[PDB]
Amino acid sequence: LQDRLFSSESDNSLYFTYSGQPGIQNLSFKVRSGQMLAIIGSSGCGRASLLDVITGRGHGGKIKSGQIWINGQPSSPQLVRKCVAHVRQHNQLLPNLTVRETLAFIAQMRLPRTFSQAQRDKRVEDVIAELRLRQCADTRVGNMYVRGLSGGERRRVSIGVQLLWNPGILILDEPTSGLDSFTAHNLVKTLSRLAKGNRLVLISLHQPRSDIFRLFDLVLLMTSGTPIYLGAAQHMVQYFTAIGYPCPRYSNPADFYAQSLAALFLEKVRDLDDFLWKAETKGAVQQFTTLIRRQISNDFRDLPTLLIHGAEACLMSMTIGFLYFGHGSIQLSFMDTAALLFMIGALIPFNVILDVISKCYSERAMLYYELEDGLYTTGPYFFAKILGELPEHCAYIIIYGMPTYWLANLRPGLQPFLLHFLLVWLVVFCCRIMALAAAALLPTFHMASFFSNALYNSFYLAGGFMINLSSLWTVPAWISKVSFLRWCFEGLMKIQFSRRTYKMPLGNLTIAVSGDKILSVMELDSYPLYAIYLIVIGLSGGFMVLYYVSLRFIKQKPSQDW
Amino acid sequence: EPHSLGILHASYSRQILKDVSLYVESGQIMCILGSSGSGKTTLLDAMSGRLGRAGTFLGEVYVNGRALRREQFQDCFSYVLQSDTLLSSLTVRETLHYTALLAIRRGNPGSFQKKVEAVMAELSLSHVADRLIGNYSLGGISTGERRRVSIAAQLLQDPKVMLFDEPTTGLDCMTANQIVVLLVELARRNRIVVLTIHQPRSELFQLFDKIAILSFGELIFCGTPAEMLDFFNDCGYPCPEHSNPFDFYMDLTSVDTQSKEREIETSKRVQMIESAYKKSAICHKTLKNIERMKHLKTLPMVPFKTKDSPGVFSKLGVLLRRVTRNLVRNKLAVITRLLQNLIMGLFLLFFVLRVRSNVLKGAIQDRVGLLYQFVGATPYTGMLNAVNLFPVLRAVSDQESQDGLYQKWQMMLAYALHVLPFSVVATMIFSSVCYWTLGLHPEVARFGYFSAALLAPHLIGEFLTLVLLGIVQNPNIVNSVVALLSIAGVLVGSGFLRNIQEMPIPFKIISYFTFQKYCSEILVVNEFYGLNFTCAFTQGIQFIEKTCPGATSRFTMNFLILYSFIPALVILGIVVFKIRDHLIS
Repeated sequence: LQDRLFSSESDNSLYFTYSGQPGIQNLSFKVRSGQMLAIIGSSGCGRASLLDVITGRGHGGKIKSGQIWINGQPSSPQLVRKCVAHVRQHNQLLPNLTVRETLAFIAQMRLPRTFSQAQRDKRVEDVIAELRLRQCADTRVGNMYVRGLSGGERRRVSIGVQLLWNPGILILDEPTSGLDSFTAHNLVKTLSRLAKGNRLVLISLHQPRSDIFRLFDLVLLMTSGTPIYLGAAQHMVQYFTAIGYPCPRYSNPADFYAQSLAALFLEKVRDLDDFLWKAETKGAVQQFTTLIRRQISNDFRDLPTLLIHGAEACLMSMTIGFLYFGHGSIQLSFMDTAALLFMIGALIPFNVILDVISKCYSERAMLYYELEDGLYTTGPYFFAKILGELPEHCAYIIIYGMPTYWLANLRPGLQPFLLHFLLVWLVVFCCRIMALAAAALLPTFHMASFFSNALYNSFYLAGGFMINLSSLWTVPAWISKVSFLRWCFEGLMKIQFSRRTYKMPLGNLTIAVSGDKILSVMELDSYPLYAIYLIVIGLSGGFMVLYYVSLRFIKQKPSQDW
Repeated sequence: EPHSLGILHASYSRQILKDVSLYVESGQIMCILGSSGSGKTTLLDAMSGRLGRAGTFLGEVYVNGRALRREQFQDCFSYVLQSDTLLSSLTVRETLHYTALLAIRRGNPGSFQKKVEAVMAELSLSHVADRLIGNYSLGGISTGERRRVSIAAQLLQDPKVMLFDEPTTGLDCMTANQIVVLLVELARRNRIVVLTIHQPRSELFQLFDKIAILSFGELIFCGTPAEMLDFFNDCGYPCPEHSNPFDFYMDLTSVDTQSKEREIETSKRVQMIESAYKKSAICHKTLKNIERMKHLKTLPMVPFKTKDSPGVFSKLGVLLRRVTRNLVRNKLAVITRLLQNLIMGLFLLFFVLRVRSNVLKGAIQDRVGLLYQFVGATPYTGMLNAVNLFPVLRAVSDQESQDGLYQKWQMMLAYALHVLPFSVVATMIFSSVCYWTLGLHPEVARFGYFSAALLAPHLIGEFLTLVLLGIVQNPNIVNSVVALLSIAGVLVGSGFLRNIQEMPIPFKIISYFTFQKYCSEILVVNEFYGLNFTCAFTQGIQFIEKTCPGATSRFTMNFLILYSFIPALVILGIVVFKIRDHLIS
């Protein structure tokens, strides 16, 4: 097995006193910038929890007893995210980027403004080559659905994501799980390699089996929230020869599980040792760009989704259009032409909602980004995504909004077209934000995708066409003023079909004389040509603020749903 | 009392299983460990008859005198899957009562349960017998215990030869062992037991009559643990203490590919280790024993597994009683079936208020929208119903039918059959409340019609969604699509939004193919037969004509057609499901 080491830097280590949590019982630690400690506890002893407790992030029900100390200080959720690197079982790497990229792009956010570019570039490689991601270098990462990349490698990459501050501590949750024993060795030995540097390494392996066992430096074996005992690889074999060991394996015993003045001196001494233990020890803008670059890159190198969305919109436009086809014998019936103008607005929601809820919700990444500290929300991500979609969203709109217009023969030339389009734009865009807000604040794809479809089914009724508007409770009467679906319709209607423009409404033989009067007769002259843009861009505001809040104050956490 | 289960030179196709051969007697246990490359699972599945594919199955299996024939496997084996999904809102004794009552025709629905008791008490679960089975999260049947029940269902068949896939996997220190035990006990009760075990402990190595290794569908060692601990050292490479004998042996047994170097080298090793006891005395011996059983006729001299599980006509009747039982003992669910439809009508009622009819200001236009929404929601409620409830039943039909209990459609029929009551109440709840509050021509009869006109769509949604849920297997897609369907539908297929008669060529054709049309053109006529609005238009017919002129007269029929769809959909369903048993292996 080939080569030794290209990274390492120093310093911190780790320290404990009598813990307890609903599941834990009186721990005490040796953890020293160079040892690797494998926690080899039973199946769910607060074991996969343990590391998360040590970070501060506790599932179980908050700690009962204890004290936690790092290198030479207390513990703190604000502290840990500056010292310690955590590697989960969960991977959250963007499908369509190369290893080199997925590193560089985090490097640019975690390495300080002061660093040179050559520094970032060389640091990336200085990681890649210590983890021997030799020929993964410029190959895409996410096996998720390109299925063009190894797992054994993938893990090492999501580890690498964390080694870009060459952190003195390193905590890995069950890293082997999934890999083949063949490779497990070759990973855990790389973890040991890392460890030989001035890295402190923490592992948790519930079914480690013998072979991986042999590779442990330090071991901690616990059954259901008590430590059976701490010790090195070899020593354990012997130490439980206070109660006599067997033929099979090292985890068998896991299954089997001041006073005298003499001691008083030892009590003192450990204290004395103990002092010695510590004694030896003793920018947004920039972020923002990065985010949109990475976010936009992947999303653009995703073709499959991208073709669909185009199709997904395209076809609606096609049909809507044909269905109200404005040329040929049949003539658009002002009765009907309103309908279209409403529909073109309050149809696409029922796709787009699900379209963008789907994405935001299939992002948990951001949680781990929040907690790990990659991104703010001050000038940072709230802007990250809202702009990130935009270019897609423009095509998405244009593909959906132009053809309909022509098919259904709306007012000629140009000016109207663009006022039309431009509104559809702000309507749909308002709607995207609405979704984002809905999604970020609620807590489940299904849930957000309810709140949304209720909030939408509630706006279409308010919309002019399907219910005539004027005649209403105050409760809609007020709401209608807030309904982007309605404003779309009045807008389009005002721009298209009335205004100082003139029409020929007609049945059977007719081709009659009429004008703006029509809209005055319809309750819709109420607000003017150009007000409406402002109303919807304002509406946007409301949702935008709901998104900025829901993000800034409220977590998004993982859901299994879609 | 010695039972005979052997295999000679068995193989499979793209040729994943190669000239394997193995001997077992009743009361023994078989432990198959398969490299991540495996092959193991594939075989175990194969033998239970799960499929018979493009490619082939070489060899033959010798079971207690005679050879097995491909057409009898499922008869003379029993199968326990990698998981054990069970209907989350019943009791153990009920799920078992239904599996049993379905599997066999004998004494009575009272005595059946008594048989059940022997199984529950033989498996030591009598003590939870009559509790909420639960999902692990909902109800608290033990995540260990549930596994147990799954086994129970196979024992109602009274097999003496049992096949268990990965059955330790997905458990804990305590529980795993507890389950393993029970396997072995079954072996104590004069049975044959076969296992495919992924990651077990070092403790359990020593609990197995016969342990045997597969690599890339190629057979290697088979025998007593002691026998392995010897004969593998006959091949060389003794496994030290502090190595996990059970696990270590496998590491050597499988080639793998961290490089071309590690790769080629190892494959040679596993080849040599294979040939080593491909030749060896023991591998002769084991073979001879499978040659022994034909050669001898001895006391057991028999195979065995169940008799008559008949009347298909009768069979699903049970499935219904089960399903209705499920769906009823689930407060969560029921409430919605009945109620949401109403929610629709309230939610509208709240915006629309009552039908202003005095003026024309808010007269036809408020109603058009109303009917529209009903016709384009009452199928939505259908799928909302289906997509949410059905998958469990669908997938349970899947895992169940494979063991051989009821053909895939049986179930889909059943679901489809029970909804009737619920949906039909829903429609009434909805209608009774809303129709009058909105007060759109209220003579009871014409209410009566309006309540039949909106029952159909609310089923059509259900059964369409159903059909699709047999073809498409990822519900949340089905629930997007069916929406798009059942919305698009209304746009083209009720006059309302584009005066159907007036619309351009092709759509016109489409419309005639949608239930929507043949529903709307009811509701419009039913609710306008004749009325008088204050003021464009004036009368009730003058609108009827504008949108759907041939409706007035055709009404009588329209119903005929509107209800026409719902037999079709379900009939089609049957076919989709009848088909679908081939689709997923």
